[PDB]
Amino acid sequence: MERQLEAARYRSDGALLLGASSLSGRCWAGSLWLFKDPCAAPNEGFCSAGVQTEAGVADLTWVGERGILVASDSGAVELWELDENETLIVSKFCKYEHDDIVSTVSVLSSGTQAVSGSKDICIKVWDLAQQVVLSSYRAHAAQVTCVAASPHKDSVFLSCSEDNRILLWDTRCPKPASQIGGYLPTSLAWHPQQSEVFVFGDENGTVSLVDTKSTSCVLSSAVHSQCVTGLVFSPHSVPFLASLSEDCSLAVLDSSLSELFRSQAHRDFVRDATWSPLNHSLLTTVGWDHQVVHHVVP
Amino acid sequence: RVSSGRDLNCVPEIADTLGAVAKQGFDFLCMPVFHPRFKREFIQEPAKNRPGPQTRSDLLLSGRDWNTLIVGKLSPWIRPDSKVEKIRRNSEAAMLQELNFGAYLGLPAFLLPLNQEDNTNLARVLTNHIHTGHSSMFWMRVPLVAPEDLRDDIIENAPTTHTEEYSGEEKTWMWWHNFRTLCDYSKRIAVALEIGADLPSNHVIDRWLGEPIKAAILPTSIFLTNKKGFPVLSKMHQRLIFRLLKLEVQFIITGTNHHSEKEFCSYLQYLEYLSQNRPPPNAYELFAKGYEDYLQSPLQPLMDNLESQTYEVFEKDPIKYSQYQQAIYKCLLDRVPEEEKDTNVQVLMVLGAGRGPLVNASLRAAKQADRRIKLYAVEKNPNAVVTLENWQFEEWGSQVTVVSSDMREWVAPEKADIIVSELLGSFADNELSPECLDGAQHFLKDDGVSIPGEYTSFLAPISSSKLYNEVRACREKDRDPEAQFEMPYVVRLHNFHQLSAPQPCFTFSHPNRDPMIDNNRYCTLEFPVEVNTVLHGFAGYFETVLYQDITLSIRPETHSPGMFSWFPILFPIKQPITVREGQTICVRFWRCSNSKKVWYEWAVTAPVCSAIHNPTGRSYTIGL
Amino acid sequence: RVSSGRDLNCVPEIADTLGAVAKQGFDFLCMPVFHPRFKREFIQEPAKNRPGPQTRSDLLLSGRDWNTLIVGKLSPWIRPDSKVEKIRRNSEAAMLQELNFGAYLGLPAFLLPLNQEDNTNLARVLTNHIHTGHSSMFWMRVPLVAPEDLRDDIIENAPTTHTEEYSGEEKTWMWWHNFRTLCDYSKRIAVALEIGADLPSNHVIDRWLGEPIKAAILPTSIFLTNKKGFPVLSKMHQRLIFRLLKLEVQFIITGTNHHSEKEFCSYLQYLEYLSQNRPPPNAYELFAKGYEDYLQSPLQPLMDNLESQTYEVFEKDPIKYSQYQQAIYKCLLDRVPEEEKDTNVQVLMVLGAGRGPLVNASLRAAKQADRRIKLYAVEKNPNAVVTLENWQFEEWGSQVTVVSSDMREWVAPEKADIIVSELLGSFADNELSPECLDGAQHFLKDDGVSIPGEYTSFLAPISSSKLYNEVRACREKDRDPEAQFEMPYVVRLHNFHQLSAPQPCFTFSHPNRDPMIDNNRYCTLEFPVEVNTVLHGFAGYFETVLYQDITLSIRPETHSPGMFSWFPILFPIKQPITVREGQTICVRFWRCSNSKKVWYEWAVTAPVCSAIHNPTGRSYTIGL
Amino acid sequence: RVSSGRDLNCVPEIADTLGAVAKQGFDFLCMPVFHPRFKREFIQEPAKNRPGPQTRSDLLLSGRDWNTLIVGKLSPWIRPDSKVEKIRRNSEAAMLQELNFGAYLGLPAFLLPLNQEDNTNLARVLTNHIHTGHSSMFWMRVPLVAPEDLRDDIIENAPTTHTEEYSGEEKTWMWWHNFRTLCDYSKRIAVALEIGADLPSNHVIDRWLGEPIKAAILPTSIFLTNKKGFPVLSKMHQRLIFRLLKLEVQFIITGTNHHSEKEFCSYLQYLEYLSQNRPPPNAYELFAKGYEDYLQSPLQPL
Ligand SMILES: CC(=O)N1CC(Nc2cc(C(=O)NC[C@@H](O)[C@@H]3Cc4ccc(OCc5ocnc5C)cc4CN3)nc(N3CCC(C)CC3)n2)C1
Ligand SMILES: CC(=O)N1CC(Nc2cc(C(=O)NC[C@@H](O)[C@@H]3Cc4ccc(OCc5ocnc5C)cc4CN3)nc(N3CCC(C)CC3)n2)C1
Ligand SMILES: CSC[C@H]1O[C@@H](n2cnc3c(N)ncnc32)[C@H](O)[C@@H]1O
Ligand SMILES: CSC[C@H]1O[C@@H](n2cnc3c(N)ncnc32)[C@H](O)[C@@H]1O
Repeated sequence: MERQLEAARYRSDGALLLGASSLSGRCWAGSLWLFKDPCAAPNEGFCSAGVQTEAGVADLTWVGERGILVASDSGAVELWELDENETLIVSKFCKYEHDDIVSTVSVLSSGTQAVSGSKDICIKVWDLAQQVVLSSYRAHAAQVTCVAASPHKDSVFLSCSEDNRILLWDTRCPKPASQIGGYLPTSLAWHPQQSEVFVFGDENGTVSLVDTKSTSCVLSSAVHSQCVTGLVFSPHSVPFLASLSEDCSLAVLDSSLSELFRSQAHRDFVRDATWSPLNHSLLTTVGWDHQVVHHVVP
Repeated sequence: RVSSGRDLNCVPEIADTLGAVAKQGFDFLCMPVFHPRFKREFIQEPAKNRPGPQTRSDLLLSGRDWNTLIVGKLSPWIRPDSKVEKIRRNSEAAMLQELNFGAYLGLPAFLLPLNQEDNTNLARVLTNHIHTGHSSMFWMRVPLVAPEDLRDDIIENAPTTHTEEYSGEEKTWMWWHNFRTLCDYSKRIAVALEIGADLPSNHVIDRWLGEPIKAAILPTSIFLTNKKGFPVLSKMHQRLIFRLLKLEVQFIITGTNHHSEKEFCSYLQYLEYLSQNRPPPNAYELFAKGYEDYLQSPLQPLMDNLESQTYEVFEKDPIKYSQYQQAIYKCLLDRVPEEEKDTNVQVLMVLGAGRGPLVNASLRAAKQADRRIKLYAVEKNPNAVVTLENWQFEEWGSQVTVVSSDMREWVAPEKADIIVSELLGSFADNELSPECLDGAQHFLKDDGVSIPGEYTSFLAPISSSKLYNEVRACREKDRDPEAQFEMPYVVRLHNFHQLSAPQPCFTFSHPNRDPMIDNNRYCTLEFPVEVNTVLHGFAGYFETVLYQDITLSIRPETHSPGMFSWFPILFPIKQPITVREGQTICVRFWRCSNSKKVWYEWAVTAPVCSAIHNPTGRSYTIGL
Repeated sequence: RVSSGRDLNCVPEIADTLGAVAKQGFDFLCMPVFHPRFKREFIQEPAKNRPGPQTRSDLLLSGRDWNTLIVGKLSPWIRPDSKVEKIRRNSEAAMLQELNFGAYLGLPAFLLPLNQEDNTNLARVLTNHIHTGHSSMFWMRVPLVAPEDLRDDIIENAPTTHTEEYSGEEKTWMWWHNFRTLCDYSKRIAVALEIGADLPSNHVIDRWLGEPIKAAILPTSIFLTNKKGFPVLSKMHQRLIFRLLKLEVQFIITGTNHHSEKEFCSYLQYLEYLSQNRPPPNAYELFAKGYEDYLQSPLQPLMDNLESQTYEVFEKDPIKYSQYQQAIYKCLLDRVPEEEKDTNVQVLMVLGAGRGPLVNASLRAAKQADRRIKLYAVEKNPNAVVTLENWQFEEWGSQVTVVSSDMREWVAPEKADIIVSELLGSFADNELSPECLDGAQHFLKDDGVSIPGEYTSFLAPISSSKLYNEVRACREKDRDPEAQFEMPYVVRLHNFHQLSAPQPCFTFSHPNRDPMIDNNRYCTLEFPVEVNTVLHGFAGYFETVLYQDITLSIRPETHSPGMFSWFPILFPIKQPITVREGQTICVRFWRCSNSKKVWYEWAVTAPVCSAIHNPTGRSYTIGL
Repeated sequence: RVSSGRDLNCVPEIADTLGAVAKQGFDFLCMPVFHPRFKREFIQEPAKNRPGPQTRSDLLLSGRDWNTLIVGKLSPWIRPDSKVEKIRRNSEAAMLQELNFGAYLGLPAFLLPLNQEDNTNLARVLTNHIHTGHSSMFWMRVPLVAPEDLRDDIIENAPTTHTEEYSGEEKTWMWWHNFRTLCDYSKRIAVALEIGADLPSNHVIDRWLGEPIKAAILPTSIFLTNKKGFPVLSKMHQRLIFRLLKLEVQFIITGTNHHSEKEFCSYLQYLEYLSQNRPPPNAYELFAKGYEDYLQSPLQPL
């Protein structure tokens, strides 16, 4: 267990996933963790499963219930599975196909496929069962910041880059990428209820709401005093938007971009956020201060 | 042969990693000194008070290793020219931090990228660091082709262009040019040129001629696979590698292994392979291997005496004296009918005999010609005269008459049929061959031959930011701060770009029958340039007619094979001059004199004016 | 070990001869370049038209050999300061001739004698040659004892004196001094000191301390014979040889073989023999073997950050930290009664912790003392802080609190029982230990200890024409032409002569209870000199009390054995100052400051005045 | 107020002439130091051995006068950039000669024309003279409008252009610019700007802002006649004069008297007239009269 908590993702049953990295000190590496008790986190010896990774974790995601997909510093995308009655965590594959750090991954609607984004400026589409890359896309002109899968479609996703582009993808077109109109975009979240709707956060700490058809910014709000790291919608049918930042704060937002809650609890960068399936008003942040924090949301 | 390095952006443990790459066969490693993803805060609480340590310890490697093996890399999140003030300020502090840590560790080089046009604030920070505290080097990572111009054409509403922009395709050179200009041409700032899968037009590549390329970066992705399964390169990529092997750059391998069945030494093996497969070096090559771009100030042969070892070196030019032998041989046959073989002894005079190579060549000539000759060996350097007289008594006998004299002063007993001289510099007349032979021609028979018979100097505009910077570094105490730019240097031009074909500048012929002899000259030249470039000076070459069709040349087009006795000359200019494709460079050249000294002045008049260089020979003259 | 050479004045054939001496075991040969007896005429006919050759040919040896093996020698008949105008004029031309031939051959050194007081016109010729055309060296042959003063007392009407003249016995030094002064202290002019059978008074020998002795000449005649039959030297001659072996001079053997039953390698064997028989080098020796008389400009530790490898070097001083360990150990016992062993945890603060040697020494102290301590490690160099925190987390634990701060700024949580620092330079206060600890003492308990407790700087006048000349060579563009003389250098003083016993200059003690603290200082010192000499500057040393009787010193008299962490400092003066035996040197020293910087000024007032050096810190300050 | 000078190219006797112009009211005189038509030969016999004297004697004026009153003028036949090598070489020697004579006399300024684009070899000679031996000044005579661009449109098979070239209309500035660049921005080289009857576009005039204009040359021809019969200038010419009076240039009058019923002081009177008629100086003006373009390094008040 290292200090820089990168990721936090509940699954159906309510077990909490943790990715982490050592971003300083002798060894620069990382670790995956399962916490059947959310409140035992981040305590190592009070966990259900845990594993050591050669290199640090930039991103991860659930692959259903047992699979864990990892964006590594190594430039590898890795799939680990829960085994031994979810006590072991075991590499299934480790594929060095990116030529630089893998910044982002995202699972597609089906869950047999995923898309990665890297500092090597490329975006790649994976078949998880085959363990082979299907497509390689040098669409951007700078580091790929974020890739976000369409909720209900396995040919569609968003990406954003330091080239200041936001690309709506659709792998059915021969030119699969479509640019859609600002400070550099840092974060992406599809709307869960309404496809054709998504939000993006910039480096200037502004959150924006966009309609794909329109390609016109519906609404903007200066929510953070620094870069927006992550955006997460709540499980509710009418969902909340959780917003992360390097200002070390969490905000929660309504359908209008106005503020409802705000947390200063983290003393370092806020890295990930994940709503409890079992309680739709519990919210769990992680940060580089090594806190796991459980928020109660009006 | 090939000094090479591994670029990584993920190092779990330095020692494990460094061993691995040492094992693989690399000479050094490029790596981050702070974790690439470990963004730090300098202004804003609470994040700024993040407990240390902020990175790894210096104790993890020997000083020896830090100094020789580890090239640092700026963290990719550091953006000094960000449009966001916050980020700009933060990145400033971060850059200084990472740079100072590099300096603390004593790293021999450190990498910073040029990823966009505007790197102004980045330069300002670097410049300040340069002027604070070494001989550490900065490698600016520059793409041969900007990422935006090599993206896949897969944005349906943003197609990649399909019209050529000549200058547009050269934008990354401009990124570098502006940067190094902002930084005042620091010699601590060089290029790490990054090579992609698709190469641009040759003009875009030739744009980097004369630039300080210390490294070439090769992604794994750009390697084709052969039938065996090994990694290789296209023939076009190979051409570039061979060009880069002349510049003896360090090759850097970046990216993961895509040939996973093969090893990572297989990539490096391909380079090693090409390196011996380099086409064998010619005869002039293997000479000046260590003199490449080395600047030497030409010294007066008339005012100073040459040292023993200097003569020793130049005596051993096979071609020069072969050609001299032949010219004398042919001249003898033209002068003495076979019937007069024994009746007619030709009077030869070697004017500037040194340690006697032309004397010997004159003997070897007459033996082969089956004709009879009487030699004088006239030499002003009395030190060399000692060599001649030990030669003369020991070997030559009274056939040779060593005269210890200036040829302009000497009163000859009899006139010469043939005067033979070796007074030409790299720019022909620069050692004042005209003035010497002029003062000597009175003792040539009214129908006599001078060998050589004629010489012509040639000029060509060049671009070399490297040579420009070397000249600039030649400032000295107790003289004009810009004197170094108003004098010519002898130099094996190497890292440079010739911008137009050489053209004749000044010509002399001997004997010179003119009643009113004048060795002064003024010459306007017009050089059509078909590239975008930066003018930094003029290369000088020469050709000479020894006799009839026996010639010597260092003009590259007609260069005498093997002949090493003359390197080119370089005439710099104070301020570099931008030249756009299409424009003509117009240069002016004077040969000037008074009774005591001779000198060149020069000026560019198009496409802009320079100052007249070396006015009144203030920075530079040649003593009569 | 012993680089040596054979002096000959008769060489029938160079190659035969050079082999013989190579065979014999010599590294090089001193010989004439023209025949010693071959007097030449330059003005007067008919003798001036003497047919050449005037000497041997350069072709008789490889350039390699000329450059490395052959030391030239002026022909003995050449007398530039002859009272006869004719001879004067002729010798002028002859000297130039022989010198230029030496240069032509590329000889690494050339010998000229000083045989009399007046060598003015000789110097003028040499000087002109120096300023015409290299890094060739001139060895002035100077007798330790003039021939006139070692002749046999066998002229019955001209007895040799038997009263001592102190200065008279030093006349040959004056010959050299005048000569090198006339020649403007050219670095191309050195001494070949010639040694005779009877040695003069030690004062006469010590007169040559600090002078550029490149060679020592040993006649065969001065060698006693032992019982075996081998050649040896008196014990007094041996003392001199050992002195000369410190200066790593080249020994030159001259004269014929008087031990004819023995070989000529037998002489050279005696030297080789003495050379290993040299008394073993002490602990401070074997350190600064390669730093001898090497000048380093001291750099601000407060304004700049030390590099990793610099700390690495100085951490490994065995004595410094032993002494620091002991001082802390003893202080603990004095502070914590045995009964209070576990009740009392002492608060220690390392102020300027670097990579933590005093931290560790503090731990090793408390372990041995069987007492309990809480450590802070305060370090302003953030690069080093990275080392501390990797240490702290990995090993030390929360017992240590790494503070990344200036000690003058830091706000401490609690006060310290003991502050421990390592801020002393070669002249104690030169790195501004006073100012730092002053700004830090507010967080010392009202009864706390500072380690060190006190330091004192020491000065001593020195003579070294060598070091004087090295400083002089430190002129730089774009600053005062004499700035190099108005700043102190760190240097392992080696070839020099201390003219009087060191004396205390400035003293500081910590804590400093004074309500009105002032770190400025003014100090007049009076140095009784009992030799004739030439003053060129002042050596600086220091001593410090760490605690009670635990001390460190670099003062030569009381130097801490083995300790290499500080070399001496040197304060030069613009113009050398003659001092006669008996006279007192009076020097003035200021420590000056404003809010931004600290500096020294200095002046000599007796026996003559210098300028005040470094006024307003114009040439040199230390940044606060 | 107005420091002014008479330009002549015919001086039968220096003293007669110099009195006349002193009488007329001029402060100084621009004149040849060798006879304008007296072409000399330096290489070719027999003409090179032409018995001296080669010109007038220095004894004809006091040192005082030479130093203060007499501006020299290069002889018009001297062409250092001639396409003919012979003429080039000869003119080189002639230019050096005339320049050195100017220096010998101690003249405070000397005039050389810029009549074409290429003055490279001319500059080289001047530069060499500058770096040989003073605080003497060189006034480069430059037309505001090149002669070729103000000729009468009376060549039927060579019409004068009637399309504007923006940069083309500024070619004389380029003549000057190249020249002074070649000469390394010597502070001894300034402009004598020559003004014609028809003025160019304001851009062409503003092109000379910031340039070292020491003199402005006014031909008599450019003066309109008023009803009285006096000489005057168009309002546009006046605007320029007022601009030039800020730069405190010396005005030079050249050409014969076309207002023969009026005197030659009548021209100079018009200038004197305009000079007081200059619009009164504002409040900030009359401050920094003597501080104009004076450089002061700012010093720390703290
Ligand atoms: C062996 C080899 O392959 N290479 C490649 C390098 N070629 C060159 C070329 C030039 C250069 O361009 N120099 C100007 C040129 O004008 C030169 C002058 C000259 C002088 C003396 C002479 O002596 C001839 C003779 O010997 C005995 N007697 C008589 C009469 C010949 C030359 C030739 N031209 N300089 C050098 N330098 C400087 C000089 C160092 C000794 C060697 C390095 N290297 C050496
Ligand atoms: C190994 C050996 O036997 N020898 C004989 C030579 N002794 C010396 C002496 C001096 C000299 O007098 N320097 C001034 C003096 O004030 C010096 C400064 C200082 C700085 C840093 C420090 O770090 C201590 C620490 O390390 C880790 N943490 C903490 C706090 C110690 C010293 C000691 N004093 N310079 C040198 N130079 C310059 C520096 C080059 C690296 C080595 C060569 N060599 C080397
Ligand atoms: C080998 S390069 C030219 C040689 O000619 C000699 N030399 C050059 N100029 C003269 C001269 N004017 N008279 C005689 N020898 C000359 C030089 O000393 C040198 O040995
Ligand atoms: C080892 S030499 C002195 C050490 O003390 C540190 N140091 C010097 N002055 C100060 C200061 N004022 N505050 C803190 N550390 C200091 C230096 O960075 C160095 O590591």
